[PDB]
Amino acid sequence: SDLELHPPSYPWSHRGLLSSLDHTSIRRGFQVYKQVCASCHSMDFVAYR
Amino acid sequence: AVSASGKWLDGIRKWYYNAAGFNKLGLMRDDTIYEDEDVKEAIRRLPENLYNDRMFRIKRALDLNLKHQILPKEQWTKYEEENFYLEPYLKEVIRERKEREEWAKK
Amino acid sequence: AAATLTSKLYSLLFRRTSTFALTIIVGVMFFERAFDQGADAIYDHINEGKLWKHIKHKYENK
Amino acid sequence: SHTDIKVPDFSEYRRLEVLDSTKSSRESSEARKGFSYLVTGVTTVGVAY
Amino acid sequence: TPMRKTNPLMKLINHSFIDLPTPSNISAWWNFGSLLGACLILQITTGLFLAMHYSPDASTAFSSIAHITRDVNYGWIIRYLHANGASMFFICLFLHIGRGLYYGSFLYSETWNIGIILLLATMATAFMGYVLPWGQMSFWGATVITNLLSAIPYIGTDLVQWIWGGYSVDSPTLTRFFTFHFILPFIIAALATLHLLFLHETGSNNPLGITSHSDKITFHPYYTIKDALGLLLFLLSLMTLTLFSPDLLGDPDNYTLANPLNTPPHIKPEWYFLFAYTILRSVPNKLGGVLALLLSILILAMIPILHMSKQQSMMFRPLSQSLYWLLAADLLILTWIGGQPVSYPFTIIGQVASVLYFTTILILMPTISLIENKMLKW
Amino acid sequence: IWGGYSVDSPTLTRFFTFHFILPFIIAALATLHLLFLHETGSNNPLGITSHSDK
Amino acid sequence: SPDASTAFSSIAHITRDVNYGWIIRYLHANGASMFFICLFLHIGRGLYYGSFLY
Amino acid sequence: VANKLCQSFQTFSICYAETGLLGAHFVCDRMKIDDMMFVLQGQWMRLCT
Amino acid sequence: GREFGNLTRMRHVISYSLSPFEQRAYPHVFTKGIPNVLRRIRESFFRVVPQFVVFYLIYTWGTEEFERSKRKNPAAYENDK
Amino acid sequence: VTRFLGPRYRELVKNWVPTAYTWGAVGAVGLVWATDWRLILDWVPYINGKF
Amino acid sequence: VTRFLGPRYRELVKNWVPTAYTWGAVGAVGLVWATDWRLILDWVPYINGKF
Amino acid sequence: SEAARAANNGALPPDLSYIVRARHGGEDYVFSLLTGYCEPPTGVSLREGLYFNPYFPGQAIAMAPPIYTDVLEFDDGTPATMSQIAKDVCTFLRWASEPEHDHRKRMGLKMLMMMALLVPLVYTIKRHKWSVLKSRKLAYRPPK
Ligand SMILES: CCCCCCCCCCCCCCCCC[C@@H](O)O[C@H](CO[C@H](O)CCCCCCCCCCCCCCC)COP(=O)(O)OCC[N+](C)(C)C
Ligand code: HEC
Ligand code: HEM
Ligand code: HEM
Ligand code: HEM
Repeated sequence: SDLELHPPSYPWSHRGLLSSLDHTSIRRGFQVYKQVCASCHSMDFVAYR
Repeated sequence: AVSASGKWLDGIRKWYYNAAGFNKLGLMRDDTIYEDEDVKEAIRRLPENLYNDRMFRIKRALDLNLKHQILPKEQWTKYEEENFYLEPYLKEVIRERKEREEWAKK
Repeated sequence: AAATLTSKLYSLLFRRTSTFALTIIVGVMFFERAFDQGADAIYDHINEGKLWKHIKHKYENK
Repeated sequence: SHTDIKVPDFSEYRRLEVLDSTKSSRESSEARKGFSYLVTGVTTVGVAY
Repeated sequence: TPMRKTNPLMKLINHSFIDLPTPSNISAWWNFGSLLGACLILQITTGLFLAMHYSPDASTAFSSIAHITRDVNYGWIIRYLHANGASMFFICLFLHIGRGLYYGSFLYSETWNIGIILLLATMATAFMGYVLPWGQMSFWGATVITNLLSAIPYIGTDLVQWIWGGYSVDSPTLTRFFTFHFILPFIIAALATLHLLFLHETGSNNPLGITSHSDKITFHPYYTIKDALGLLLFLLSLMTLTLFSPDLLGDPDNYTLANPLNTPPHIKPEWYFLFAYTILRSVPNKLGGVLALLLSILILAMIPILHMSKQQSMMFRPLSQSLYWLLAADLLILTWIGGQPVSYPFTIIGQVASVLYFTTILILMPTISLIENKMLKW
Repeated sequence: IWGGYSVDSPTLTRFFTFHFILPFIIAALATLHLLFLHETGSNNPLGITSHSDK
Repeated sequence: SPDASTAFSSIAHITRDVNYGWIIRYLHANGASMFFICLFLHIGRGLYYGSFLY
Repeated sequence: VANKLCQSFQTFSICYAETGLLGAHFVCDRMKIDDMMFVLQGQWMRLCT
Repeated sequence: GREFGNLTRMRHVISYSLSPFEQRAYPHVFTKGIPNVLRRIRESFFRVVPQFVVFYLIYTWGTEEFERSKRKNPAAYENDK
Repeated sequence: VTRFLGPRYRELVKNWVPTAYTWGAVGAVGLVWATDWRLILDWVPYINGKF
Repeated sequence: VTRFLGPRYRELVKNWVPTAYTWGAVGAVGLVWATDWRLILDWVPYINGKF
Repeated sequence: SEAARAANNGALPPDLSYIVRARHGGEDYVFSLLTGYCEPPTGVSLREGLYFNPYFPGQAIAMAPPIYTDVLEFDDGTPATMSQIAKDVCTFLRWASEPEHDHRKRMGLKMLMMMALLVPLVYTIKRHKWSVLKSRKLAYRPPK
């Protein structure tokens, strides 16, 4: 019935107009994905390329 | 048929007259009227000097509109200044059309 | 009295339209490379350490 | 009449170089034209890129 | 004896472009019309390169777009230029129609009507094209829109199934929509040629509303660079919408696969349709909502009949101008209401906004026009 | 043209699009065709000008 | 359906499961050959009657 | 005279101690004023090369 | 039949002009341009803005009303019990 | 065809040849730049965007 | 709009009435045949190849 | 998907390839989803397989709390705080959902500079072509 709580805005590193993703966080985050996530979740459209 | 309230009508007509922007461009009231075929024939019947004054004031208006400027305040058309030149002719033309139509429906 | 640099730029080039097109294309020939490395140097300048091309050193070439 | 007409002053709009009624325009003309042709020439470069 | 006057192709180009007289005092608003002419090209060219990878099967329509946005080189820019490009197309379109409504350009009734038909064509094109991506909002929007056809009293469901190609929305419907979406824009182009055809034997209108025969000027020297600047600003705003904030005019959920089973919450159609959608939300009856919907766009045809003032442009008639901006504010109201879930505050404001939307231009405008007539003593 | 090292699905889609688009160009060029034709008039089998009996 | 796999099966779908589809496919495929008959004859008369002077 | 353009005209050079005026002078039918120009300037261009 | 020679008759309206090269692209901008844009905007104000302000009012009131009914709904359960 | 031969035609072609050098240079340099030909471009003092 | 009503316009509309009903019959029967409308076609004496 | 539901109390784990762009608020929704796991408020209860995450629209997500401190050890050797982990996850998902992000920002930078250069020039050209009309005078001279 009651609507879900609205998420807070965060100061993400890449939120800026010229800001870009930090690739190390992508690396470590993929390292999290490889087993903590991949045990049940999938990514149909992403390859090892 | 109101008296002093009619003077009030003259007042609101004057204010609305200043609300319309053609005074800013020097135009007479009759320049602004939409030119359908009745108005076309009405303009065709105009005396040459008057027709020339009309065409020139229209060019002055379009030229001011070009550069998005405004006619100087001293030169603005005044509410009492106007001469309603096109009315008699346009009324003759429209009355002739109404006559031809009333004949045509019979 | 002395010719303006714009004039020396003019009569030597602009008066004939084909030379004008020619200097236009050569100007594009330099401007492409200049604008390229310039804007890339800027975009590199905003986020040093974020882009992987400079992150390569932690793991590259054995 | 055929002589009564005269051109209204345009000095307010004129380029600064040619404002006086003394110096010859024949030398300045290459500069005046050269500036604008330089402008169009840069713009063509941008559009081409 | 210039060659333009000799060769027939150079003759027609000498007419439509290089030499035809235009009022000198034409402003920035008329430029939008030409911009529409530009947008269509983009929507073709860009779109033409999306059709080379897109697969209109229901089982692969989504993955193919993933193939475009990812696997294809420079595919994502084409994707976003296309999607945002439709939005810019309808923005220039709305501004164009507003321009035609404001300056009394509707008096060219044939051109007006061709504009209306072309409007309906662009609407159907945008709809079927939005159905193509085959996301959640795409599939659901198709089901909801299609059912409206079911509204028609006798033929109804047979006709609706005739659109679906089946009981329910599925792959054949997607393929059909891909075909019509492919074919319609060129018909929109031929209509546009008719549009300019009717337009040019009278000439373009000017903001003052007075005839400009005294001050006609060739199109090539001036309006080509004026429209070059307008096209440049158009590409500027479009590229800024695409390369910085691609998503905000769009709607998340489309990136999810369509589920015939599961049903998405907010279920909001893409923004240019929203106001019309509110009208469906406004009338409790089905067929009544459908007729109110068709009236929402047809209503434009009745405007010349409803004209009462002895002048064209609103600029000399401030009261009607105020009604006009009331109308624009009202359209903003509906357009905002279309983004919202039904609740007490919204339903009441939507109904009042719709009724006001009909009454302001079927009643108030002609009457205040007559008042403006009496105030000026003729 | 192939979109790859051999004929395959992307090529088939290429040809589906181009084959879908060309005829509509052919119609416009046909309008140009008649446009260059009608300002001179149709030819007759004798080859003699036939303005006398149009 | 323009894919390397589904195209041929879609053709069988047109020839069979689709109503009157085979008539469409054959009026189309033979209509092209008719288009070239009419086209070759159309060029041939131009080569004959000297319509090429236009 | 070919499709009957200019009615009558002449070329002139009214030189002065300080400047001068090269040019042309022609009568026109209302409908031909453009065409009569297109030839004239072209002739100048034809002499420019 | 609406070529420039075919257009409206008009008589002794003399007009003066200048070559683009003879005059600068931005005359009197600071002195004449900005005040002109200002009188234009000043003419535009009351005819345009306030109705949009009314849109802002109906917008904020509708948002506050929906948000009010929604979160006071449990509060409506509170006064209920 | 035969009529085009003639001394004034020779004078005219000689008058228009340099313009042909110019447009030929325009088309040549423009063609190379557009396709970014590696073989011709490298020879240049500064344009080395290609690796 | 008021002008269209009148003493002769009544006569004219009356002159075109038979044509109006006749073309109305044209549109009606033409619609019934183009659509294969079943309802009226069940009633027609011979056109009953429908089952 | 059927086996996935059978393995997960009927719930189907969503594909993560578009999970950032799919949900409202983007990656911002995901981090907040991975963080909040307050124990349920008094006066409400739920199925034993369900877990109370307020940010989830159903407010009773079937997902078990995926992460906590030292679930994992980064090869980088940085500490495995659950906040750091969730941040890295949302970042990698953000990339998985928008691979073209960097190149897009680059072109965007190039285009702004490009348009910033082009606009004054083309507008100046328009001022140039139109100046003859903007400056032109006209007068009216009746014969008498
Ligand atoms: C999305 C659909 C639309 C397409 C997008 C269009 C985007 C364009 C918007 C930008 C505006 C561009 C207009 C700017 C002006 C153009 C330059 C033009 O004015 O140059 C004129 C003349 O043009 C050049 O001189 C000739 C061409 C030079 C450059 C040629 C480069 C190659 C272009 C070939 C393209 C052919 C198309 C096919 C593709 C190969 C100069 O005339 P002018 O200033 O008054 O007098 C000069 C006097 N001179 C010459 C004696 C000095
Ligand atoms: C198998 C245990 C499990 C693990 C571990 C897990 N997920 Fe989930 N996740 C689920 C299930 C099941 C759902 C669906 C919840 C529902 O339908 O109510 C879900 C939902 C989500 C959602 C929200 C989807 C929605 O509809 O709101 C996101 C985002 C997500 N997962 C991503 C992640 C991220 C990031 C992690 C961090 C490693 C993660 N998953 C780990 C099982 C898991
Ligand atoms: C006025 C003309 C057109 C308009 C306004 C228009 C608009 C749209 C819109 C709104 C979408 C939805 C995309 C999205 O939201 O992600 C779309 C998609 C698409 N358009 Fe167009 N379109 C037009 C013409 C064309 C043309 C001529 C083609 C020719 C190929 C085309 C091909 C496509 C294709 C294949 C898609 C789906 C592919 C994808 O979305 O990735 N469109 N178009
Ligand atoms: C893709 C869509 C359209 C295109 C390409 C197009 C094209 C054009 C063009 C090129 C002009 C020349 C004048 C100008 O640009 O201002 C014009 C004028 C006009 N258009 Fe459109 N048009 C489109 C849609 C519409 C619509 C939807 C309407 C009406 C609802 C409309 C009504 C008019 C009218 C009345 C004019 C006359 C302008 C005047 O009188 O000054 N057009 N159109
Ligand atoms: C889609 C393809 C074509 C279409 C729609 C088309 C259409 C037409 C039409 C309708 C005519 C009028 C005279 C007639 O019908 O005989 C005509 C004349 C002509 N066409 Fe075609 N044609 C096509 C292809 C061609 C080809 C391939 C050629 C030459 C190789 C050609 C050259 C000519 C010539 C020379 C005439 C002049 C005939 C005369 O003056 O009597 N056309 N065309």
